[PDB]
Amino acid sequence: LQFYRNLGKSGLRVSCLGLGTWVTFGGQITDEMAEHLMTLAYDNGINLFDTAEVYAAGKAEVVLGNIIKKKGWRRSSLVITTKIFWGGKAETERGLSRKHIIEGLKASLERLQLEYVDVVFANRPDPNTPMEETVRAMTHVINQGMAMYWGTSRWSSMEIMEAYSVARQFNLIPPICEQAEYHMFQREKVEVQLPELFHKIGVGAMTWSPLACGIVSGKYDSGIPPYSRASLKGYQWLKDKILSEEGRRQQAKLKELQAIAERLGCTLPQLAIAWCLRNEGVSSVLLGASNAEQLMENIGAIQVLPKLSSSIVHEIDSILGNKPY
Amino acid sequence: LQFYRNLGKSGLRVSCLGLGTWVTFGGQITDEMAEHLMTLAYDNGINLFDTAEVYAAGKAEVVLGNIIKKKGWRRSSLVITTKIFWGGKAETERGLSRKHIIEGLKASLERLQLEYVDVVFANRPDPNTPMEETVRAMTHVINQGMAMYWGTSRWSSMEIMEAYSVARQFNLIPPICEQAEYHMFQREKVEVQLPELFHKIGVGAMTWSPLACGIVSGKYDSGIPPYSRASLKGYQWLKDKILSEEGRRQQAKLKELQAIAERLGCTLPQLAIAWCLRNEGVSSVLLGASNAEQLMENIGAIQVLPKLSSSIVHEIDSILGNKPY
Amino acid sequence: LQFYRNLGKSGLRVSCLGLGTWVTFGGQITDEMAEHLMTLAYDNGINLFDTAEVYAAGKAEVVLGNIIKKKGWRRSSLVITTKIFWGGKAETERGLSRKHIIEGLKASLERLQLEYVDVVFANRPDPNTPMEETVRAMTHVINQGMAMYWGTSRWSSMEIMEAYSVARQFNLIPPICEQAEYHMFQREKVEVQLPELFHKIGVGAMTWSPLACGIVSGKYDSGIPPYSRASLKGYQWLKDKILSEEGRRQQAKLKELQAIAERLGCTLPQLAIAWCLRNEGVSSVLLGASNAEQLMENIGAIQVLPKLSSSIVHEIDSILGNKPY
Amino acid sequence: LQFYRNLGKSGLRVSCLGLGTWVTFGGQITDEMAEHLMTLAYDNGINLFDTAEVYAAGKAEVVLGNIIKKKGWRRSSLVITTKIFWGGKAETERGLSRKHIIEGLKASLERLQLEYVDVVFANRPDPNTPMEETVRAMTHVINQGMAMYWGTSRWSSMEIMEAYSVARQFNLIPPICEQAEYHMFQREKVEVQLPELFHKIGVGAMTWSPLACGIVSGKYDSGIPPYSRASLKGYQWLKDKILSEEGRRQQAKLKELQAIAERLGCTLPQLAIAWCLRNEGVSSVLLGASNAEQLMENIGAIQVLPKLSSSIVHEIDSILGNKPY
Ligand SMILES: NC(=O)C1=CN([C@@H]2O[C@H](COP(=O)(O)OP(=O)(O)OC[C@H]3O[C@@H](n4cnc5c(N)ncnc54)[C@H](OP(=O)(O)O)[C@@H]3O)[C@@H](O)[C@H]2O)C=CC1
Ligand SMILES: NC(=O)C1=CN([C@@H]2O[C@H](COP(=O)(O)OP(=O)(O)OC[C@H]3O[C@@H](n4cnc5c(N)ncnc54)[C@H](OP(=O)(O)O)[C@@H]3O)[C@@H](O)[C@H]2O)C=CC1
Ligand SMILES: NC(=O)C1=CN([C@@H]2O[C@H](COP(=O)(O)OP(=O)(O)OC[C@H]3O[C@@H](n4cnc5c(N)ncnc54)[C@H](OP(=O)(O)O)[C@@H]3O)[C@@H](O)[C@H]2O)C=CC1
Ligand SMILES: NC(=O)C1=CN([C@@H]2O[C@H](COP(=O)(O)OP(=O)(O)OC[C@H]3O[C@@H](n4cnc5c(N)ncnc54)[C@H](OP(=O)(O)O)[C@@H]3O)[C@@H](O)[C@H]2O)C=CC1
Repeated sequence: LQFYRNLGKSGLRVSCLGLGTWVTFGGQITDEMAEHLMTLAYDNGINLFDTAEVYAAGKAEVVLGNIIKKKGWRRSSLVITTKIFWGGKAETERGLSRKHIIEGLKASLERLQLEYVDVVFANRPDPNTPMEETVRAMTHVINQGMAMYWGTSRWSSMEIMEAYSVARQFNLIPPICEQAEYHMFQREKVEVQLPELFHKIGVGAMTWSPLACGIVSGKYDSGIPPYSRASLKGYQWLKDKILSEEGRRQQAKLKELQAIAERLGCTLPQLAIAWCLRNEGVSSVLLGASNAEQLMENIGAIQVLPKLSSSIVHEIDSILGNKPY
Repeated sequence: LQFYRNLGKSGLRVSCLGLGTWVTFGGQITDEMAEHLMTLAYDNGINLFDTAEVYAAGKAEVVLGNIIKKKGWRRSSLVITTKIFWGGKAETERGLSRKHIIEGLKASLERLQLEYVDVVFANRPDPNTPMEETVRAMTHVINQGMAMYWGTSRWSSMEIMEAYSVARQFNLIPPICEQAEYHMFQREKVEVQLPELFHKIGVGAMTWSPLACGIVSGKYDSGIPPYSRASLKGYQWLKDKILSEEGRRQQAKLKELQAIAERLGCTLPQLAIAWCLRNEGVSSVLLGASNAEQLMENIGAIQVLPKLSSSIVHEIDSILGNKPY
Repeated sequence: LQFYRNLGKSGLRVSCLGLGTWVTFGGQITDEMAEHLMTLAYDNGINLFDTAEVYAAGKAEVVLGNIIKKKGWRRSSLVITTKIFWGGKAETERGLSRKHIIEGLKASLERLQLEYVDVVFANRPDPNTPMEETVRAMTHVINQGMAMYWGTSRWSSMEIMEAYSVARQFNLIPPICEQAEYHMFQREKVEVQLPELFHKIGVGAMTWSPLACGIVSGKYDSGIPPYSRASLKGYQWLKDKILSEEGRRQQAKLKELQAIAERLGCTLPQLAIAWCLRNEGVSSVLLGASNAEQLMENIGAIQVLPKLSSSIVHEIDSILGNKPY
Repeated sequence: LQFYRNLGKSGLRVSCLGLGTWVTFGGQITDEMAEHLMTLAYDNGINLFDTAEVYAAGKAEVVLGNIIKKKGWRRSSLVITTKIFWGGKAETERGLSRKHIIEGLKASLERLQLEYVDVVFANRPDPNTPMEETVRAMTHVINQGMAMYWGTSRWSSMEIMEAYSVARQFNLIPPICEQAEYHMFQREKVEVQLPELFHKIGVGAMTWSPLACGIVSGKYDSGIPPYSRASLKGYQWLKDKILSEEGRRQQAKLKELQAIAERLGCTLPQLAIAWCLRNEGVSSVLLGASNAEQLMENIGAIQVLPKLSSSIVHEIDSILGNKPY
């Protein structure tokens, strides 16, 4: 295991684990909790912190920014990343047009109280904006020192390749990373497609929702000590998914996986996370945590890593029976 | 109907209707009226506001800028555009030379009290300036964050193509839009030529003078409630056009069109404007208004849109008998 | 005659006559005189004012800058140009290296109290600096808004072409003008070589020393009312040239030319200057003046222009017997 | 001999001798000593001063910066250079990634109290960073005015060529110089490889450790008046090298060289340094000095230069018996 690795083939070194701020900062948890969670993460070697202009309507960014100024950590020791797409109710306040990328990132930076982010991501694809406009815009903010690199999220392999094509044709800067969902019940893209882009154009993979929003911790049957999101304001969809006919099917397999965990001497959450890092293809996994206990338990997945043999992996595949092909 | 659409093939989303500031702001109407007209427009979904360094010798821009700071609307919810060409009596204070484009836009920005405009247009072609110099200059102000995009106005298809040629040869930024005159008595360019540029190089069309400066409202025989421009200082030309042998010919056809309007249950102005939006090729129509009544009547053209059948259109063509070919 | 014309094929319009500041501003004449000379020039339509970082060790630039702020003329109505090369006694304070072009122009701008000059010239060729470095540097200051265009001076046709080559190969900005010496006794370059560059690469010609530092006014035998430079501090070389065996030869021909002048009803200085403007190839002639009388007499050459027939020109050639071939 | 020469084929003129700041400024010597050493160097024509973000943890840069502001020397008369690579204990605080090059140089500039350095070097190769990212980053800081040129150090010929390749393929700025070790016991690279890069891609050579950290002054057997570094904190390696079986072998040859020195009428240090400048291929030699006596003795090597005949050189080769092939 390598705690720090390159994000894709770029020169940006990130910790294999990062702390995100979705649903948490400026929302579910208190600012005191947030400051505690980031300090723990930072003091434990994590240098990657992800946020977005849409999270808690900018509040997540403000909190994140406040913790950074309050703690006084050197900017050069942090790797801050934020996503852009949804930045307001006005028509021109969403998308990947040059206008919103400039205005959006500028706004996030003000809220974050930072001159620049290390990586600015397109939170998702934009059907209404030509790839050229977007790539120039991304290239622009980087040349303006508002960001060091840029990445994509929820983009198809072809779309990412199109970005690369545009960059090479007009001599702009290619994307260095894709933020994809990755957990035992969402594997195809990261396991089959992303490696392809890594070898062809050096694009790295930063994954999110290691526990499927908490579903994989088993907290909805055999879970670890924490709070509940499925029962949070506006997450009726999450509750539905969990209570769905299939929600029960996966919740059943977790029981079998829970076994392997005990057998390995770690919690289910730790198994699931270390599982995401088995991939050499995954540069870093973004953690989600509402309390210090969950965070440290998760950060413990690092230890579960060496004890993950090929047969243990194959055994996992059989239980999940969804290995990508 | 789509209220918001892309300006050409760019990522900039504009309202199908915009409010201009020619003859009005800083001139014909009072600042109080102006603030009232823009607020109405803004509150009704219009995000496109056009001006020019030449309008009322910069006063139009100042008023526009004052309304924006006074109202406090978010910059990211507005799409401001201004034209450059005539910026002073000095020899070097006019044209499309790098010198005037930089100095001109910089001046408009100061008067507008804005860091940048969304689109900066060349108010007209410049015979004395090489296309390369102009395109570099436009590309320059965009890279300097003084503007997000640039467009042309009163340029020929070939000239616009030449701009595009220059941009692709030296890797500069192509124009995204052409501001052309468009109303029932001026159709050829927008109906026949502009679509060609849209498909070939993604150039969009933003039209102006939907009512031919007021002539199409019939206010010079069967017009709507408002004031008179043809009788304004320096518009002797407009009065002449209206009193011309042909001025009477078109004023005659309006009578026939006025019929269709009543039949449709809308005013002549509404018919004429909704007529301009029938085109999928027209990204947005710039309105001209000296009072709140005219503005709301015009903004009503949106409703007249669905009730505009092909036969109604063909019937219009027969009355006008000028359909482009 | 066209009072204003394009500098080369660029979009920058200049007056056929400009006022320079060599030997004069911050040196030979008083600041009061300078302010008077520029005001006269400006009020008479001249918008071109040339200076250099070397002139009076920067004082010329300071004076020029002071007159501009004091008079309050709009920056957009002026065309300021300065040359760079000799900017200090330190090794790295001279040349056309990126370092000196940046530092040199930045210094001139501070002394001039201006954000930018319209044209920055290389005062002369640099053997110790690669053309690429120089062209990038020039391109750089233009993109940084420190200058609008750049030109060369005392460069050979080949050198200018090499600059153009570099610009097109790396997509940098080509030079738009060459500042060459031009008067009845220095003709070859401007009459034979410069036109070639104008047609091939649009390079314009801005000429200097219309009177050969005063020698052509005949003030050293049959001259106009003024002061003496040949007898100034450090111009022993000028005195020598005038007293040279050839100095007498040319001083003899002036006598014959003086005749043609009277015959035309103008002074010798006016003849000589209007002679420089007969060329369509000369965009502008930089005047040198130590007092208001000389300036207005010179500015009068404009009138002598129409009365300059082909036979009068041919008659001049015979007297000079140095027509270029 | 030419006291000032071009650094490689660039336009940057440097003194054949420069003063470095490794081990000295902010460390071994006092700030008073430092100010004295730089003043001597400056007053003697040296305009080249090298430092690094790693030297004395930034203190070297601070001292250097303080001397510069205190003395008030014109920025345009100095050639400041610093190296980037090791800038902190955090993972992302080292390397040649865009992130560290920007943050690192920005930090050095703050400590140096300067807007820019003349040349920013990569202190060494980075295996974890793609050449493209590095060259863009270097090109970026130059375009941002944080540096005038950039160079490499401890890079292989191939690596330097790869940088050049990247620059020409994406139209970025190539490196102008390589900082290589060079003294009588380290010759291969500077004598055989560097000339190759100079002719092929104009890369110049700036050498360091003319005395092999002091070993060549003979101060460890027959040395000049000064202090001892081999016995300094953390230089156990240097002491070891000197006491090594080979340390004695070279220390033996010095005895023979010491002879030639007396015969030439100069000190061993002077011989060794002037030896480094015999090369037309070496643009400049960076001196190391802990006191004014060493500095002036070294600066004296300039005089030893003319008295260095081919036979004297050949005689040196025989004693060293390591001439490159
Ligand atoms: N680019 C994109 O499209 C997206 C990126 N992301 C990134 O990834 C992060 C999101 O991960 P998220 O998706 O929130 O979640 P995870 O899948 O990592 O689940 C974290 C949630 O699971 C619960 N949990 C965590 N650890 C434990 C534990 N040890 N025991 C029990 N329960 C535990 C908590 O639930 P509770 O709160 O109920 O206590 C917590 O909020 C974000 O911060 C963001 O940066 C996320 C979504 C989209
Ligand atoms: N780029 C270019 O070359 C140009 C661009 N434009 C753009 O378009 C806009 C100009 O439109 P304009 O050309 O002024 O005008 P329109 O053709 O839209 O006519 C508006 C005028 O008609 C009258 N009017 C408007 N609505 C009504 C109504 N409902 N009933 C009766 N009369 C009515 C008013 O006359 P009155 O004032 O007499 O009451 C008003 O000033 C500008 O704001 C500008 O941004 C305009 C010209 C050139
Ligand atoms: N780029 C380059 O390499 C160079 C550019 N230049 C440019 O051109 C200008 C230089 O012109 P300069 O070269 O000074 O001179 P000119 O050839 O135009 O001669 C001007 C001088 O002649 C005398 N004079 C002018 N008008 C009259 C008159 N009507 N009657 C009698 N005597 C008269 C004066 O002499 P006195 O002062 O003795 O009274 C005056 O200083 C500078 O300002 C500079 O901008 C100049 C040199 C090099
Ligand atoms: N880019 C890179 O990788 C590197 C670049 N460099 C550059 O070159 C410089 C380093 O040179 P350095 O490598 O320090 O040394 P040198 O080989 O020039 O040796 C200088 C040392 O030798 C002694 N000395 C110097 N002159 C005399 C003399 N006349 N008589 C007796 N002893 C003398 C002193 O030892 P004492 O202190 O013991 O008195 C002094 O510190 C740095 O300043 C740096 O800028 C250096 C290393 C790496």
